[PDB]
Amino acid sequence: QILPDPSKPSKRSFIEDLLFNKVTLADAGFIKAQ
Amino acid sequence: QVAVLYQGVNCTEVPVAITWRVYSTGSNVFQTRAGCLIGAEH
Ligand SMILES: *[C@@H]1O[C@H](CO)[C@@H](O)[C@H](O)[C@H]1NC(C)=O
Repeated sequence: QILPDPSKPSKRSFIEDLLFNKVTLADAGFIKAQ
Repeated sequence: QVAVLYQGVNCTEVPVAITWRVYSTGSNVFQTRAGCLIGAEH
């Protein structure tokens, strides 16, 4: 549950996925509301 | 020698940037998530 999971585009573990879903970014910004 | 990064631009509109336009000749224009890089070989 903490080692990488090869079956994802980003080689993230399970708990890392949970953590990345719990936090919701605001006005992140990319190459293109701003 | 130098390279130029127009940052935050999908460089289809940069060919007409606006003084100097020596570099737009290019032939090695490259597109990165930070912008468009001109004068550097990939
Ligand atoms: C940049 O513009 C072209 C056409 O103007 C478009 O096809 C391309 O998807 C754009 N770049 C991105 C990252 O969307």
